Amino acid sequence: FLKLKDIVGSEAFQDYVTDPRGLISKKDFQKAMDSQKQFTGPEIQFLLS
Amino acid sequence: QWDRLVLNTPSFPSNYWDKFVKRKVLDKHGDIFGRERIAELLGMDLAS
Repeated sequence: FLKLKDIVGSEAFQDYVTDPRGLISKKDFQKAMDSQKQFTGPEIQFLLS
Repeated sequence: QWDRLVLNTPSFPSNYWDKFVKRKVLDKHGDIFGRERIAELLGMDLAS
């Protein structure tokens, strides 16, 4: 939950956000985390949960 | 800014004896930027 704030600030995440309102998709958030290759699979699952 | 020209060049290390630079950099930064962005920047073909 410390790295989360960083990635949310990271433009890569803001880019992966296409929705104008800002809310990325559950499948799309999975992509943002996939890009940074920072959080591991189960970690991304927990973040989604 | 000028150096941005030799990165994709096939002979980037012509005088420097380290001929593994392109690979070293690719593998070290590859996970974060992917293996295709680094390959494009360094003009190296993974398919090759």
